[PDB]
Amino acid sequence: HMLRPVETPTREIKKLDGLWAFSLDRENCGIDQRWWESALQESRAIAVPGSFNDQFADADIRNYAGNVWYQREVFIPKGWAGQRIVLRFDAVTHYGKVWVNNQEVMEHQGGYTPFEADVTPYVIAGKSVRITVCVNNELNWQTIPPGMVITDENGKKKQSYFHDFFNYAGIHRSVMLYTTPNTWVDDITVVTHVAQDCNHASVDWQVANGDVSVELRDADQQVVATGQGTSGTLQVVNPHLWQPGEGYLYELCVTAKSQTECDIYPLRVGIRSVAVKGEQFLINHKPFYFTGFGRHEDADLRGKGFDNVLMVHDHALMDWIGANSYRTSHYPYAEEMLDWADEHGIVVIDETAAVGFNLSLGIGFENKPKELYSEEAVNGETQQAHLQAIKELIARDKNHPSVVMWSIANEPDTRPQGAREYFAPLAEATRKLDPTRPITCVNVMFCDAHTDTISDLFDVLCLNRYYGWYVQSGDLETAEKVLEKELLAWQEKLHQPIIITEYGVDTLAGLHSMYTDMWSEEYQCAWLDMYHRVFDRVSAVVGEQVWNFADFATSQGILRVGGNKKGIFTRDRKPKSAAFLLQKRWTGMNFGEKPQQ
Amino acid sequence: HMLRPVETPTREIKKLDGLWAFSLDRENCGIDQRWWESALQESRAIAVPGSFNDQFADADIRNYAGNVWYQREVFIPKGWAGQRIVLRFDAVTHYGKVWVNNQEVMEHQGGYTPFEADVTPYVIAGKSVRITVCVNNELNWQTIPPGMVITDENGKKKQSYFHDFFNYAGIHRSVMLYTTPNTWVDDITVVTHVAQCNHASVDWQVVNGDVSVELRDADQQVVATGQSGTLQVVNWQPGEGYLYELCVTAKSQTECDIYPLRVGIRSVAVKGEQFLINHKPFYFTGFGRHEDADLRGKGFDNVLMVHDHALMDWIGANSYRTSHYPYAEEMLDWADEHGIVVIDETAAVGFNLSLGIGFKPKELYSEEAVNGETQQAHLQAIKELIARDKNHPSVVMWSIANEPDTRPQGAREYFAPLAEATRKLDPTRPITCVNVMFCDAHTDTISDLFDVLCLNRYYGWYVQSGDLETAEKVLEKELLAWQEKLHQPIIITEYGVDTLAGLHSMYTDMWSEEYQCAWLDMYHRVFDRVSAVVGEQVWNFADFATSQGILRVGGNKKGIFTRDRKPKSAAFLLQKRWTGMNFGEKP
Ligand SMILES: CCCCCC[C@@H]1NC[C@@H](O)[C@H](O)[C@H]1C(=O)O
Ligand SMILES: CCCCCC[C@@H]1NC[C@@H](O)[C@H](O)[C@H]1C(=O)O
Repeated sequence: HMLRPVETPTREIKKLDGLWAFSLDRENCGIDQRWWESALQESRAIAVPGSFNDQFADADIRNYAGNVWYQREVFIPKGWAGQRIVLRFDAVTHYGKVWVNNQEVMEHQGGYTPFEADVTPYVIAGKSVRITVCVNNELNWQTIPPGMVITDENGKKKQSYFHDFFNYAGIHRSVMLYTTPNTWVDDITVVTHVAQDCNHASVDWQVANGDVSVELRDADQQVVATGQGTSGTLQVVNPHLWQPGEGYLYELCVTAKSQTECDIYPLRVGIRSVAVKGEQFLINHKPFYFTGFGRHEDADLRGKGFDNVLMVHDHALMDWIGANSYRTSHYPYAEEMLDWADEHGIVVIDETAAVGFNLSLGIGFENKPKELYSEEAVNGETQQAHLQAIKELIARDKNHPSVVMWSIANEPDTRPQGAREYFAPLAEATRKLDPTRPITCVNVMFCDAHTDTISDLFDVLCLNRYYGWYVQSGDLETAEKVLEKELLAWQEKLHQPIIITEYGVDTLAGLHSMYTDMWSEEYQCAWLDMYHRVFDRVSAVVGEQVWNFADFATSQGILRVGGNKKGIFTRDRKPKSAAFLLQKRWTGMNFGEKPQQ
Repeated sequence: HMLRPVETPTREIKKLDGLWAFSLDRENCGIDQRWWESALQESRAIAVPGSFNDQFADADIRNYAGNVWYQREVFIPKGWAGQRIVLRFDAVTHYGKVWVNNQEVMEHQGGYTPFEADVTPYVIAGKSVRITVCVNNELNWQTIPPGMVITDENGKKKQSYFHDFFNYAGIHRSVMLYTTPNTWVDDITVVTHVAQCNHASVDWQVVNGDVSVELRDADQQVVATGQSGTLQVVNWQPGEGYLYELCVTAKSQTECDIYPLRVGIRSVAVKGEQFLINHKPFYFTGFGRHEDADLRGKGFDNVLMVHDHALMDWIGANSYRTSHYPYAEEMLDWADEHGIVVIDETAAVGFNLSLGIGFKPKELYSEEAVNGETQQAHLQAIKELIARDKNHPSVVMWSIANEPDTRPQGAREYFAPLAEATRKLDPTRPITCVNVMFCDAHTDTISDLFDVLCLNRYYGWYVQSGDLETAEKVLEKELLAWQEKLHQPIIITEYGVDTLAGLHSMYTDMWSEEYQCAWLDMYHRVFDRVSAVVGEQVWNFADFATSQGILRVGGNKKGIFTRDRKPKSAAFLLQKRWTGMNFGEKP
């Protein structure tokens, strides 16, 4: 049971603020020598939140595999003698184990979701405790995402993985201590139903030794509904709906009264209905059309570290270009992202970190498990770890009205028997963990309409298609034919709504061509344009998401010229020519509505 | 009187949690309608700290001149009923006025220094107060740095100024709320002396409480102790940078307050052709810098500081100049705490009307331009810099201004009071004023009111363009001319050439990486031949944003690094020189 921290009977002191002591451990003696005991040797200042790889311009820190130590002292605020205090890590990429002054208090696997522990017994209010963090950036076959650690003859660990983006690690987001009353709200769940768009209710179901009443206050803070019951309610309402263009928010505030002290938790709600009918995706009983991007949490110097200016600027760009939706590509994003999405009515495809369950999308000319689904590779523990990743993503983003669909994985290889054996239970478990949202699994190119094995276990079909790029390279005529043929094949086979969640081409900013050859800005424009002409001719396609909003870092190889260049913007957010192409189509269309051509 | 908040009896909650409501005021009715009354509407989220220009990819926000509105609520923590609580803005670039629920708690002019006010009478602990800030980015002749606003025919403002870097504005740094005990230290002053194995550290810990001071070590084990005033003997170097800690106890019987403040034991002084740190002949190596970065403008960011310091350490720089304004206080904590030599400078740039582009007041020193009010604001800006960076050991010299025009009559009236007054505002640090190329040896009027004079020279770039043999001859002859003409130590605070990353040439044509390399090598060979100059700082460390014009290809491109911090070929050239010399000792 987890909620995002906020105010009044609750209060934060964040240690996000500032520089920590940081150290490597090339021989992994930190645990043996109990480094959490003393203040570190060999410590250098590092900034949190932020990846550790790019911060020191050193290829050895950058390419490190192992454990790293983050440590900082802090003064525990003194008006906190009688309240309950928690230590919350909003993300520690891959694995983290924390000591609060010689006392292990938490441990976590999963680099993208928050994890907290009550630390009341282990701290002296009014004085300073020392926080030590042990961070592991290693991936094996039971981590979400999977990878393999390669140890050379000399014990240097080098991490290989099967996804594009670079394996940035560290404390990527918020680290804070926050206090709730000893009687406190611990979890909230809100569900919205709507009929003729002027007439429904907000079911609730709450959970910590406190009798609870909930007021549903206005944007004007005018109250229009009231309930009581730990097992919640159905507050019935005639309302203004949370819509894609505007995203209205009521405020449902839950009051947890114990007979002495009280706690109250403010939770914003968007009144909207999501469903799939035939080949139509409907938000509030109207067929929506998705436009926008796959994104990444990547940026210069800070890696995957959260940054407010970046969020403000990237939403300004996305707003300008006319995007209405995005997918949290290949891991759960910072919650600040989803909060922004709620206030602005941005439609979001929420996705777990389950990427790389595929051993066919390689560079060439170089020792893998020859069976993807097996005891050596993706096995039962992997499945359990995956289900737990689904449970953490859902427990954190269930109430967000902007999250409109759950993505279980991205681009697994579905051809082997055992893909369906691995995925079907996860598809079912996910539906039972949130029956109010449709479910998806993003589908790779070579698992075509004929060969794919699991897409009928999901509500929406999300395709990643690169005809004319990785195959039929340079050939816009042939690729157009292939793309039309496979889209009609998919619509014939499943009669589900189709979103093209990935389509894009590597483009060097400033490379121009009078031909329309690959890597050129002219080719990025003509290729996106040919895709758009096809989408507009297939009734089932309800959504387009250009593969990347910006250029991002990847591991080194012959396929990646300083990373992935499929961005519409450069890594410093400057637009390639295709940006204006996109802006013309996406602002020239009626909002949320499929282009009539 | 100023110092940075810390936490043992005092406590901060920073409102730097960035997202504030933000709005323009294009018809300038915000003050009239008292927008601080209600929450701003027609408001959009903005990140604090950070400049407001570049955050929104909007050219109308970017080039705006006027007032902008920043607003955020905060819940004042309830364990704060009896202490004194202050609202601290570490910097609001150019002008700021704060309302804490209607009570206009402050004002500040001067965009690079902090300003704080006690807000206890106007705050109820346990609930949220509404914070409204009005920041103005406009410049006149009475501002630091100076500028002129011209209004076109339709009431549209265009802000013109005379310094290179772009006029970024907004809440550039920390906004923190911090609570002290009701008898509290308000200021600290420390001075260190050292002889040629032993010496003393004066203090003056201006507070309502008796004073006791502990000098704890890095072990925080005691080495001297006192009880306003001291002078203590003992029994901080560039490569290493040690720091002791004096802890101040303001002892009262009603309540107690304590302040921890770091100190560096080192001595700086000049004569002959030598600048000596702890009685040792220094050589400055390093950079002119800027607080500039993508999307955030001049906004402070910790990752940027960690990365840029990794870069300067790798390349072999031991020093930098806080070019054209006072930097982040955290900059100087890093420099003290890492032993970086810092030439500290105020925001006195653009006092010159002579090298703009081609294609205005007709005398610079007069009431129309540089007037008496300008004298006041300049003196006050010098004094705010002095009050905030007085205790920092890394500061090794103070820069009163950068690149004024000294040729018009009257420069010496404006300047003499500021040099006398500033020397009188700290005799423990030497003073300089950076002078432009065209005020050469024969022409310059004021180089003798300062302890060291710092030259910005660009021969072979703006003059003798491409002519590197001829430029060599000029640089050598006027360098020797300066050495004979004042026999002061000389630091070269600026030398660099615009270099487009990826432009390469089999000739050595301007704007090319080969040209930057060849030009820097020729300059370096030139200095190796003048006993007098004790400091080299390549002009800019990274490419930075400027206002638009035919001289600036998407900004200034003189950086050794690009704006995304990638090295040009010259970066390695510099590394070879600065790694190949013995530390602090020039060939
Ligand atoms: C032949 C199949 C090619 C799949 C390649 C498409 C990949 N999908 C996942 C994304 O994270 C990658 O960046 C994308 C790519 O490589 O740019
Ligand atoms: C004839 C030109 C005289 C030198 C003027 C050179 C200028 N000095 C001041 C710095 O702020 C500028 O960045 C520098 C430049 O080039 O960008």
